[PDB]
Amino acid sequence: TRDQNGTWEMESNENFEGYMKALDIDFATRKIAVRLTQTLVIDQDGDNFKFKTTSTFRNYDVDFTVGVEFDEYTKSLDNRHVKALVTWEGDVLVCVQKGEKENRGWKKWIEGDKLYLELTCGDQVCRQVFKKK
Amino acid sequence: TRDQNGTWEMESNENFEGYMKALDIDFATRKIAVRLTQTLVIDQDGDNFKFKTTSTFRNYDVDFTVGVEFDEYTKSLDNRHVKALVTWEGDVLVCVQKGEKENRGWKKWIEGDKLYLELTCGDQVCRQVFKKK
Repeated sequence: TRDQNGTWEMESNENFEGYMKALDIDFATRKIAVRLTQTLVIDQDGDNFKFKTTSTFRNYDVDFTVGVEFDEYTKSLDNRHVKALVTWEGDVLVCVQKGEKENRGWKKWIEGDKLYLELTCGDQVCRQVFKKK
Repeated sequence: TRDQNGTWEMESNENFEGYMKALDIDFATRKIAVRLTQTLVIDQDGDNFKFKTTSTFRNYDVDFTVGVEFDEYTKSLDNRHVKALVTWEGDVLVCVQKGEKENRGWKKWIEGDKLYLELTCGDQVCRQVFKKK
């Protein structure tokens, strides 16, 4: 069958490291790329192809209870150990990540249909906005 | 509202570069991480939270017609210019990527409900298998 239409979800990827190395892809890209999974959407009409490709990485779960301090290794990030405490301030979910970094934590809250997340470390603030699906 | 349940799809991400830099994340990780979009699935029961996070990157489209040579800049990979020719060999879709790299190309075919992709460059072969969704 020459009909390759569909959404295709990568189940295995063998020797992507060697292929990328043969293409002179640099070390630090290869270390990340080998952890990705790819989804391939093929829209084919006769001999006309459109290929659409998204690469995905599942991050480490986080489970916690508000008010119960917990140990967190930030493996998706800087891979440091912190002691996280999540509390409510009104409807704002507030987390302090005690550890090497000063003023490290985050705040999470809903407004309308958007979820706001503010990450802080040192004098830096990163503001993320999410839409509900 | 303290109910943060849902699937949440990142719409914006401001100063992730500075936050990651404050965490001493290395240059080449930061260059990739700033191109990601995150999807956050929150399962919340009272004050028990489970956070599940997937990071996604949309790659460059590829549109072609079998038998019609086309120019391809491999921006998702090594960012080289190749002249790609895609032909059928039976039900196997065969692509030669003429350019600097010797023996560069790929083969794509279906078997059952799986799509097989073999990437080649030099003496290296990378074998990918996809499941239909």
